[PDB]
Amino acid sequence: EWQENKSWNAHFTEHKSQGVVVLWNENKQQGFTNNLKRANQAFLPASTFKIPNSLIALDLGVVKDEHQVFKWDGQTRDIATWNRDHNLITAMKYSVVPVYQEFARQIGEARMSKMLHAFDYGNEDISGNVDSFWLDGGIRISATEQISFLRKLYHNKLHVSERSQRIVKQAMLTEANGDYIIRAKTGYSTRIEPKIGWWVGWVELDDNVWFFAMNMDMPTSDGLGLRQAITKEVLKQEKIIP
Ligand SMILES: O=C(O)c1cccc(-c2ccccn2)c1
Repeated sequence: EWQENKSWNAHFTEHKSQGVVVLWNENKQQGFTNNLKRANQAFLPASTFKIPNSLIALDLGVVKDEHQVFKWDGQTRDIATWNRDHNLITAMKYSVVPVYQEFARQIGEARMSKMLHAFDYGNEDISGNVDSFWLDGGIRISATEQISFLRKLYHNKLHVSERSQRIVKQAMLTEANGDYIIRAKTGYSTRIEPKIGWWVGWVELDDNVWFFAMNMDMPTSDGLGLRQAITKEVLKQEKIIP
């Protein structure tokens, strides 16, 4: 069952913004959100798509393992951290689009389409260019649909090998301390309106797991830090993390 708490809207409006946070308590099988409608509205996944893309690349052998080096192609781009060699871990960490565009080209349209259907991922629609459809093509996914997909990944239930799923969860590692572990991926969609930022993932505790998926209006890049900051403030308010 689902509960809506409209008072949580203050986390976004206090920053002159609008968005949705969706939380899922795995032990209790209960969900919570500030806005049930927006929780089910589908947006471009943008760099959150690097989760399924990594899985497919690993399972087909396009990527050998998390140490394989993807050499910079020598084209200077405006994100300094993209102008260097990467492996799967650093490509995830710095959301290196051109590395994942090469993954998608080697995966190919037919295998990509099949695998997203097998994952039940969003609207499963890869219309557009095979190396950019998650940025400006036809694929869409909602916050609740992100949760459904992430829960399968957590439980090793996606239709790829256990190894592929373990490696991607390693690459999602974002934060860890004595109190919790966060595995997550950010996203920033700008090529189609409305411009939004994403943060999706989960929080591991000693005896429970809380899945989360959030998106928020993002008219400029100045607010990107709000994706993680707001989410962690909700988690702290609900006493999930200290
Ligand atoms: O948060 C994001 O989704 C995002 C979007 C665009 C660029 C970068 C970035 C900046 C510095 C180093 C690496 N990547 C991150």
